[PDB]
Order: sequence, then structure tokens, then C-alpha cells
Amino acid sequence: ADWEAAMLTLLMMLKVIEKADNAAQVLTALWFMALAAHMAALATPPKLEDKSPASPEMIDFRVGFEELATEIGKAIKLAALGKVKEAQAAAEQLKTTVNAHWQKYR
Amino acid sequence: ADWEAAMLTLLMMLKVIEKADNAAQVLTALWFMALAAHMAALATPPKLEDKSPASPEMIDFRVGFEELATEIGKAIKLAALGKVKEAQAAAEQLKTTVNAHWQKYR
Amino acid sequence: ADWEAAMLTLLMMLKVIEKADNAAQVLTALWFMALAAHMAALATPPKLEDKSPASPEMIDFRVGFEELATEIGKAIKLAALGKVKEAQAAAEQLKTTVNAHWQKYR
Ligand SMILES: [Zn+2]
Repeated sequence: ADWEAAMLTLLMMLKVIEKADNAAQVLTALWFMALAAHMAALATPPKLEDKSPASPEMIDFRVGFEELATEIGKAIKLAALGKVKEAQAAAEQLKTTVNAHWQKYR
Repeated sequence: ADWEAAMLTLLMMLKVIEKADNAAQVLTALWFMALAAHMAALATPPKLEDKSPASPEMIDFRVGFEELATEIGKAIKLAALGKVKEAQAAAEQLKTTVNAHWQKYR
Repeated sequence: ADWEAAMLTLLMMLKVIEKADNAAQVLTALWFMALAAHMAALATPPKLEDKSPASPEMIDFRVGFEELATEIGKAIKLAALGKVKEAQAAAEQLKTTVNAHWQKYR
């Protein structure tokens, strides 16, 4: 995968979670989110195609996605135990990290 | 993702496979299982938050998930060729590895 | 996951994309494709079980899957922006890379 594809996928999965009903619908979406965050962690963003792989912008771009995946894991564990409303609140809070990570590298 | 989220997801996907009908339902679940095992391989479990990354407990925790993903790949290849009953038997055997890996790090 | 499981999964997801209707059906399939390509990048194929990890056959087998995942990311970004027909054309072109990578390591 590439970068903006992962970002757009995180957005759309957050919306699906916003309109989900049962714990399975929330859980598979959160797993799609984890997959997209992982792929984006392996990606190269628009704002730094030719920086150094050891350049602070480059590796901060990836610590950002590790950070996002941690909150995703919190939300996943909530969804698996059936805590649907708790997981949806965790996801609406995930939105902030998603959006801030997005605009920082558009 | 984090650890117990992946473990709970493997459990739930194994149950879905236990109650699946066609090869697609088994195959996508087995791919969710592979994704969860991969994420858990990248995770830090409850029983060893502050061990060494080169501590035998730490890396054995991860060889365990590599081991699990191998059997998952067997089951996936069975499901893709349409061998639905074969893949479900492979998954009910996957349960043992899943559960033993679980209790070992609760 | 293992190798031929990932290859068969890429084939089947390409067929699902060939018969998809809305952007979500194309997008989740393309994400299953990215996941399978990633797993296969972490796999060991049939034609080189006991080569060197630094053997040119071995690492070329994996640059091939990095290459495949790049086109998958293109198709994902197309699907996320709602460009359904564009993403399906990108996938029917993905088929060539998939098949050539397949026969090269059967
Ligand atoms: Zn990975």
C-alpha cells in the first residue's frame, strides 16, 4: 500500500465504526485500520520522498503510525470484549490522531 | 494492535470458521487470523513488558506467533483450493496452538 | 501465511474486484490483496527453500512482492476516492504482475 490510501482507509473505517451496530462490525473495521496503519508505517509519504531514511522527519512520520496503531489496539481490545460503545468512543478519539497525522504530511 | 486484542481476535475468527459455510467465509477469516498473528508478533505481551528485546522469554513469545502463522498459512492454502472441511479441521487444530500461546502469556 | 496461499488469495480477490459494484467492495478486496502481498513478502517460496537469504533469487522474490504492493496501493487510492472503474482497470493490470510473479516461482 501507499500513504494517502492508508489515510483515506482509516477515515472511511472510522466512519463505518461511527455507524456500526454489533461488535463484529466494529472489530473487523478496527482490524482494517490496524492493517492500514501498518502499511503506512512501511510507506513513504508525500512530504519527504527523498529525505534520509534516518532523517528525523522520516522516522517521526513512522513513530506517528506506531502511535496510531497503539490506540487502534486499545479500541480492538474493547470491541472484542463486547464493549461496543466504549470502542466507538475510543475510535472517535482515534480520529484526532488520524487527522493530525494526515495534515502534517499532506 | 496489541496482544490480547490479537488473541481474542484469533479466538473469534476460529469460532466463525467453526460456523462457516463456503470457502470465502473460511478464507477471509483465516486472513484476519494471519493479520492478528502478525500484529501480535509485533506486540509486547503482558508477562514481559520490561524484559530485554533479546531476552529468551521475549523472542520465544514471537517465535510462538511465527509458529502460529505457519499453521494459519496451511489452513489458508486449503481454503483457497476449496477444501473447506480440510481447512476447518486445520483450524480446529490451530485452536491448540492459539490457546497454549494464550495461557502462557496471560 | 505461506506463499501459494497468498498467490491464490491475490487471484481470488482480483476476481472479486472484477465482479464488484461499489467502492467499498473494491477497497476491502484491495486491502486483502495488500495483506496477502505483505505476508508473501515475509514468506519463503517453493523454488528456493534452502537458498541463501542474501541469494539474488531469494531477495528478488521479495522485491517482486514489494513491486506488486506498490501497484496495489495505486489501486487502493483510486478506490478510496470513489474512482471505481479506474481502480478496476488498475486491478486488471495488476493481474499481469500477479501471474508473472506466480509462474516464476511455481
Ligand atoms: Zn508487517
